[PDB]
Amino acid sequence: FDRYYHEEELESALREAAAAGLPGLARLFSIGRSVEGRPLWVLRLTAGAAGPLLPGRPQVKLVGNMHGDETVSRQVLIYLARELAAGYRRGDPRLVRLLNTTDVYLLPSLNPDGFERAREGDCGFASGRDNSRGRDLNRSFPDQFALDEVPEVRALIEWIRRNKFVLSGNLHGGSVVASYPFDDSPEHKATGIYSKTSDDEVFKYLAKAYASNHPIMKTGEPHCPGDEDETFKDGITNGAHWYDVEGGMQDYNYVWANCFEITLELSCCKYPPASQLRQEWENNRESLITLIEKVHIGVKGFVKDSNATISVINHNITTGRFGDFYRLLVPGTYNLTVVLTGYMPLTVTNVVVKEGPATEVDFSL
Amino acid sequence: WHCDSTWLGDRVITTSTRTWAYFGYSTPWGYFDFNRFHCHFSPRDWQRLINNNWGFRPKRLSFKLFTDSEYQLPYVLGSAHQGCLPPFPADVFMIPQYGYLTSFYCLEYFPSQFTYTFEDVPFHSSYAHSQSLDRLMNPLIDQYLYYLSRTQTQTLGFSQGGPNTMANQAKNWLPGPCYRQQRVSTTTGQNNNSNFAWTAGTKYHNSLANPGIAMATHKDDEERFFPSNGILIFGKQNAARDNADYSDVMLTSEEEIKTTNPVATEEYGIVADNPQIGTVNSQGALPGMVWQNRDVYLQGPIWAKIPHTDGNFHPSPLMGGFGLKHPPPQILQVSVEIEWELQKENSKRWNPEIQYTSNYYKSTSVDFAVNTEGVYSEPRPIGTRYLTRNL
Amino acid sequence: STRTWALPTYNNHLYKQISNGTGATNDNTYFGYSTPWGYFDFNRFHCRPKRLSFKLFNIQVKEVTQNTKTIANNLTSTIQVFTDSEYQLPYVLGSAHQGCLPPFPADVFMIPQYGYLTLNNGSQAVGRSSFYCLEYFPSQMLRTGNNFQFTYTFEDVPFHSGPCYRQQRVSTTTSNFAWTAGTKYHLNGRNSLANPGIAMFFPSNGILIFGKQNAARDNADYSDVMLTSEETVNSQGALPGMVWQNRDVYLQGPIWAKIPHTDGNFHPSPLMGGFGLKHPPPQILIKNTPVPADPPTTFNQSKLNSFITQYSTGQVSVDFAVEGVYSEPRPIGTR
Amino acid sequence: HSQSLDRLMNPLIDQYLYYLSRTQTTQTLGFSQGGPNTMANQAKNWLPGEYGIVADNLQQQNTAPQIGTVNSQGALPGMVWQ
Amino acid sequence: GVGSSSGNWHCDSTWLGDRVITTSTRTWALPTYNNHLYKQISNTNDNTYFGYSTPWGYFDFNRFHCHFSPRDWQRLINNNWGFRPKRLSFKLFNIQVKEVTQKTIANNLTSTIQVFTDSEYQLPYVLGSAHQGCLPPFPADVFMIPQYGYLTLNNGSQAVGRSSFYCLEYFPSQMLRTGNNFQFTYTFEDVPFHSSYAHSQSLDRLMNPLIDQYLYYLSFSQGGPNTMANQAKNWLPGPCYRQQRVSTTTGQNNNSNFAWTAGTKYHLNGRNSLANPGIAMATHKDDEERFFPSNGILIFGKQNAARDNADYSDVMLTSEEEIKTTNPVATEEYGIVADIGTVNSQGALPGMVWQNRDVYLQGPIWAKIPHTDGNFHPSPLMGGFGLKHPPPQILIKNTPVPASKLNSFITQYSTGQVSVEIEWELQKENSKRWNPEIQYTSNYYKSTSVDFAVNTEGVYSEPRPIGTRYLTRNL
Amino acid sequence: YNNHLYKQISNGTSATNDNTYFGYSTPWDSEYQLPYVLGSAHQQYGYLTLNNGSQAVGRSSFYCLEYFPVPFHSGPCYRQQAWTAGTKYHLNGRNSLANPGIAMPSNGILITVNSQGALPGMVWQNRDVYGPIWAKIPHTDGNFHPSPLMGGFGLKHPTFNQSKLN
Amino acid sequence: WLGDRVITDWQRLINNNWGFRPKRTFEDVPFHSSYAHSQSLDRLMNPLIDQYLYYLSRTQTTQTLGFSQGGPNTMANQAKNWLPGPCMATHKDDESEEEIKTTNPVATEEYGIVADNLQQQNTAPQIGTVNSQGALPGMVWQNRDVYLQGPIWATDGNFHPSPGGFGLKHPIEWELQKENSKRWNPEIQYTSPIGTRYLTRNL
Repeated sequence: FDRYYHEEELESALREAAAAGLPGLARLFSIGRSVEGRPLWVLRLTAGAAGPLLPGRPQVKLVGNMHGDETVSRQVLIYLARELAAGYRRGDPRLVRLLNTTDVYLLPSLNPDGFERAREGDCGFASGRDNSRGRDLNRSFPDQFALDEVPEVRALIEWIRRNKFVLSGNLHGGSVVASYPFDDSPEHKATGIYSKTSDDEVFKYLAKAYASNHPIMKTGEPHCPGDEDETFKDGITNGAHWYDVEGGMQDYNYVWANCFEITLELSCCKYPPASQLRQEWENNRESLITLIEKVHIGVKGFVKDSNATISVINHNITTGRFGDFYRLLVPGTYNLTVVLTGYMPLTVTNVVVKEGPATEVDFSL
Repeated sequence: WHCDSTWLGDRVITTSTRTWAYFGYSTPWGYFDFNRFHCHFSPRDWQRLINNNWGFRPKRLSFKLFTDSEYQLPYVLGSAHQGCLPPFPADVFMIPQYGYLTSFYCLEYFPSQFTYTFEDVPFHSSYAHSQSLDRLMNPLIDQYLYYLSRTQTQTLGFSQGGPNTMANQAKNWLPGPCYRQQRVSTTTGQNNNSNFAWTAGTKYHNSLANPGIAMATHKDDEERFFPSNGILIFGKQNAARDNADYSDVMLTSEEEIKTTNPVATEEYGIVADNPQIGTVNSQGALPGMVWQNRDVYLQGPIWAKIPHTDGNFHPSPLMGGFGLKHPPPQILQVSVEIEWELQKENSKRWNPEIQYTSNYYKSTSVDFAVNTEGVYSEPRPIGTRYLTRNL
Repeated sequence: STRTWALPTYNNHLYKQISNGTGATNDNTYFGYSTPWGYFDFNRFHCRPKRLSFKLFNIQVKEVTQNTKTIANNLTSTIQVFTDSEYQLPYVLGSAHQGCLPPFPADVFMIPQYGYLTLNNGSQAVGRSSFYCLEYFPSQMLRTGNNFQFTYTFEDVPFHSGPCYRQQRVSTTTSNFAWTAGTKYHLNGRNSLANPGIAMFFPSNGILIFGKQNAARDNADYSDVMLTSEETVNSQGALPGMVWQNRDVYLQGPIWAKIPHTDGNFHPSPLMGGFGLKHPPPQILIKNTPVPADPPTTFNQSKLNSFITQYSTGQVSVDFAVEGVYSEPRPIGTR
Repeated sequence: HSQSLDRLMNPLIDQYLYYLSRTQTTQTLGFSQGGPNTMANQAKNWLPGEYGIVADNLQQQNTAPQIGTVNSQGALPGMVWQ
Repeated sequence: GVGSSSGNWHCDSTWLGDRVITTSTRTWALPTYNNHLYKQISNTNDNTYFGYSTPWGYFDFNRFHCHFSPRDWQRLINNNWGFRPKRLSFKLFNIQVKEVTQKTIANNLTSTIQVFTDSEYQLPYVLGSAHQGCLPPFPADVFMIPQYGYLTLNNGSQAVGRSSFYCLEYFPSQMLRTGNNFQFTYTFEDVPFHSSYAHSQSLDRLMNPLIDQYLYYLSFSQGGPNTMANQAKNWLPGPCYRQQRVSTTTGQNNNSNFAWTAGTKYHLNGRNSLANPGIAMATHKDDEERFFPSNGILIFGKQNAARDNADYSDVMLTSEEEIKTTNPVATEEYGIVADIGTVNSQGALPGMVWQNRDVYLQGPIWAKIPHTDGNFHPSPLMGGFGLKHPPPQILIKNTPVPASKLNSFITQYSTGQVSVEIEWELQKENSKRWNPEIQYTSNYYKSTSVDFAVNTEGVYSEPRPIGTRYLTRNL
Repeated sequence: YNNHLYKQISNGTSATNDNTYFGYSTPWDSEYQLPYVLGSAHQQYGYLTLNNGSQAVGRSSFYCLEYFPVPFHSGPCYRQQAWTAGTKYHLNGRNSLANPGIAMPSNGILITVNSQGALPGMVWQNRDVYGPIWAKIPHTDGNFHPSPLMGGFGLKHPTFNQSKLN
Repeated sequence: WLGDRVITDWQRLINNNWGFRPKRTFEDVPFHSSYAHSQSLDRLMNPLIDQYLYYLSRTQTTQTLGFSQGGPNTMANQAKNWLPGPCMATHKDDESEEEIKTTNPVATEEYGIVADNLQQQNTAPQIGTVNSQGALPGMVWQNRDVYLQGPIWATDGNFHPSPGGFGLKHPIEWELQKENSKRWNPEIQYTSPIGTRYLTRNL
């Protein structure tokens, strides 16, 4: 399979992947329309518009082709949908438990207009980087440190606010590295400044989990034209530490939502020729799956009476419509305080996270 | 051997010397052709001409080595044929054979250096408008002319055309005529999965209307889309005779005239069918329309003979160039020296304009130069519309 | 025809980029510049032609102060006036804009601000976009004792006295189809209304509609406006043999328009009616010379931001009766 | 006229200008030089004074490129007639 | 006449043959400096000075954008091998003198302003030091006249016996009311053309790459196409004064504040001064655009850039890479001699050639050659034309109007229009080069605002520093 | 020469950096518009231009030659001493041997301070002539004593087919 | 003493003239600068107006890249058009050819500091003190003063052929250069080895 699916093709390929699994598993919908009216196709995969939200299943999204000429993400997301469906039909136990315990959202192309304006063989050493209105989708989200001109960004924002995404990663091009959030800094210096989060180590762990499984990223050296041998230790990096980006989407995802997002630069050739795409799939498949599995780390549970805020780390998260909460954490002891307005709180301390599956706890307020 | 360009005042005299060797007839005669621009202009000279002039036109040529000075022979030039003087002076070219279509014209019936003087011809617009035809108004002052803006609360409402309702303002001119062309993407996957090169081609009854009337290649942010047969497509060096790959050819882009001319792939506009609406795909000449001609290129034809018909409308060649009632006569070591009258630009624009420049970054071989094996190549078709004017 | 004019300080002596992208659908997107200059327009008939003489005299430049609005003559202040006789500026005249000389001589009118448009991709400019600094022109400066004057000679334009582009049928004897069912032309993916289109109970947008005195800027009722009347194949281009008339000129309509400098045009007569001129009367640009307030006593590299609030009056030379309000009851045709 | 408007070229010499000759191999983009054999596809400078065929729609991957017959045609640049 | 304008607005550029006449008019405001007083000013040992601040303002048009519009600059650099100023006419007209009181402003018709030109160069020449206060790049901008002040010999923050005090009121000056105008014409001396070109051949590659040499070198072998670094050569690269290499990629620099401690400077009067920008040398070698000499380049400021501690994004670096064909790289040694040793600061040697520093649209135009016994290549190091008799300083002051010497004066400022019209001579570009040259062009792609144009708030900004060397010549 | 062809010639690392070049070999000038190759003491016309390795830059010029119609001859120091220890100068990351160098050795003849530039009041002689006669002074803004270091006089002005026939 | 000519006293010559040169028949020799500069080469700028040119001033916030405008306070960091003479003044302040300390570097001390190595993340920048500096473009200097007891006058190529004294290709009436200076404060005169630089000029 080596073909760049364009408009229409996208929907056809996504629905072919949906039919490539059991019925009732996949739902392909649109979170909005681009400037030219191209739908923003999103495929939802889970056992059982977007349909009802299943209990005990964290929401995971992977928004690719967010820059128009960074299109390895688009094809690897399409192949990820196809592989998930094929594994679910074939009885792939790993993918079976993944789909049973995770509500995976895949967004192959956030900027279809820019993808259409992209030209084959352009490695990016404009080429459709912006939407058809000329605005960058990565420089349009509200910076923590006009929506009408970016309908794709507004649609993504509404989709995020309508859900309770736990783990996510947007996939990019032009390098091979996993950059974790706070993509900018208050000083807004070009490079060099380290901008850590309250969950800096958790984001480091997620970036490590993706990078170590990537054949190129695990080396920590993209070794690509116009890079000055910019060696990223461990294959991971911080946002402002790599280069300044004002209004990045992962920063909004972290600050304005419960989402934990890491930008994944899969390849340094932005629009590789079709022949290489197969290789790109084998370069990313496992890592992608790995990232989804990493949603099952930390603490998970429900808050029930006998939108509750969970506090650990100056980053609080809220519960879902079912009261479920998922806080991504690494092994160790944490002090979880649950606070609901009008419900006098509960500080359950000594919550111990073990490596692998997330720790369970049910709160009665 | 005279081969150089002398720039004197508003004139440029370019001389070039080269070494040389349906029903109709094929004569044994060979004909001399120098109807391509690169036969006279070096890429440096073409850059110098197009970066500093709002127009140019030939004045007179001198050709030294019979000629059909009365044009009694079928004028075969101007059909964009091969056999032209090579762009590279060191190249030795073979004289193309002379043949015509139909009337037997025996060439030795004619009696066998010379100088020809070009008739007064309009300057070629070596500029692209900095204003759009629908944006000639003042973006600060409303119009005193009202337009019907409302029809139901069923009622009748009129509004003054202003900066916000800019598309509703009354206007004095219309875009050029349209003869709609089928749209083809350079991104191949975006096209239909059928061979519609001929079946869906825009043709006149069934000769193909290639390249048709001068219309913009694409609108904004659509450089991948081009009219199916509405643009000039030049051949890259050592391109295939037929069935050439897209990377083996160079497509010209006429979007510089998108500010006055309609897009070649899109309709001219909407009229009233009866409240049904009809879409006009082909639009003839209307009062008040203005349109730019097709751009000339360093590789493109220079002139073409206007057919000796009873009438014509805007007799400018559809391939670009200068429409001449009496073009340079057919000529049945060679030095051709042509003089061009330049139109010097007088622009008060503050910001710098767009000039043609060679890419700074490293290249394996210099563009518009010879490669390792001594083969001269033109890497891209250099346009002529780089400076800017106002409508 | 002599009128008393007043010119204020536009944009605080600032050239301002203006833009409008996508309400404000793509057909209404524009990019351009608003200049601190006003311009003189006498392109309406109530303000063939052979020549004109333009004079600009009796200039008073008055500074206004607020505390108490006190207006005092500034005898040493100048105004810059120039005519782009080489047509090097975007010719915004001929677009039927307001700010022209009033039909009634006794009226004192406000000089419209000069702004121009340029190539745009939405609210966003392109490389071919041109920025014109009107201060980059030789402009004559005038104090209270100076007068400006020039003369212009019209070229040989034909005397003022069929191809088809079908319009929509609209009845004055009453869905909203003004824009949807209107007759428009497509240009660069921007549907622009063909008003009044080629010369042809009125068509949807194929006529000139003037406004009576005290008429709403938008959604004006039919009784508040005056329609002009010029009494299968739907679009017919020029064929060999058809003859047609031009749209009539009116006492309130435009006089001329600039034929765009283009490779080709067909019957270059303005669609609004009037005279198509390759070199129309040059647009006359007039501005109050900026008069700074007191700068600090320590040098500052930044441009001066505090100016004296100032304006300038002067005289300009180049039914149907008056609470002192002059009105034109009906549009007067020529034929 | 002893010549027709679409036969003003050389029946012996190929053109240096290419035209889109192939679109489907799957999808592709093939270009060919106008020649004596493919003389109708060859580039011209003039048009006649069913006038011809134009494109009605904008072809996409699924929309077939339907065409339209021009029964009445107005004046166009580079159009000659007797 | 109070009610009649003294002059008109002349902003234009006439391109006639090999001459370009650029005239530019601006609106200026001159306040009362130092309250009509000459004030002695004085001040680490490297930054010590003594001098006088005068109540006089001076007109500055030493920046190229004061006369050349960006389109004019493009037209000049894209078509000409060189240019030099030929003459200038300076006019000062439409003068208003106003008094502000506690607050309102009123015309003072009877008040005068003193304007003169230091045509005999008897005053300290403060122009050519790349100071602010020049005519604005944008004609619509109204500018403040900079205050005149000069320095003198100092021993720390104290004067010496040879310290010179200059009373600018001792000069003959023309007094102008609202009806008067000032004007003078100055003729530039014979100055070499500024090289508005970049060499298309490197100095070490001037030989025929097909024919061997008849001169042998100690290998013994003959210089040939293969071993070409060994061929006999007639010329050497220009002199070098090595600079510290700083990477725009801030992660590639040392983690120390070496800007002053490790910067390249010269020692004079026991007082180290930064050799900025130093002698003309290549900013970097090829494929090394991220490196620049620590203080060996001209660094202009973007619009709204901070005066102190402006980040790299707020400034624009100028690169002298186009003289890498002849000038040795600033950050890298001149060569290797025997003792082997590495030569870092090389003086002038017979047979060496070197290109001068480029001039920029935002950069200086000229500088006064100091009146010294000797000088080697008297060309300004920041670029431009070295003039023994440059355009004279035009000093302007508001004549005090009093309200022991009188101390209280009427708080008074002045405004007016200033026109400078410079005629420059051009070198026509006459090259047989076949491939197209490199021209300066604006970016074609869509941009939120037009470069070298006003923004939505009415602020004119120059996005990048436009060089001057775009066309090519052979060595 | 070259079978009447202009052949692009070059040399990169895949020799050494100091010997990299790019230019054109022609099959072969009163205004001095061609690259002046005389004065380099050579034993066919070919010229060099700007290069970055074996490949040219955008500033490189291609010249088609078919596109064409002092004081009487009788001390600064740059110390001399085969290649590693040789006295060489540096220009654009390319060590070039300073042979013969300034007139006064490993590369100093025609076959403490060690490098002293010009100072006021110091005198020197030019290298003798045996040998080259003249050399073109490069057209440059500045030059100090523009004499040829190799010796001589520094002169400021010293069936049809479209394919080309083979 | 007749106008600009004197036919041969030393005090009168040095106290009232900017330069002098022998006439007879001497060839045209440049006027010997009999004046000490009233301005120093590093202090030719306006002490009230900042420079529009920026200079690197800051490298540690970690690693940063900071630029500042040359001003009256950061005066040594300002961009300058000229360099001192090659390395010549006898001594610096409070330590005879001292009149030329404004333009010529001190003889007993270095010309300046250049960069020695090429810095990276791991190599600290190194400095090299230049002791013998040759001719550089844009550098200016004064000649050694003549004295009442000193000498008057004294190849294929030479650089600035000045002895102290007059550099004559072919080695008494002296043409003088009348001082025309609007210096306000009284000048320094010789009063009772007699130097020659007593009057002052600007650079």
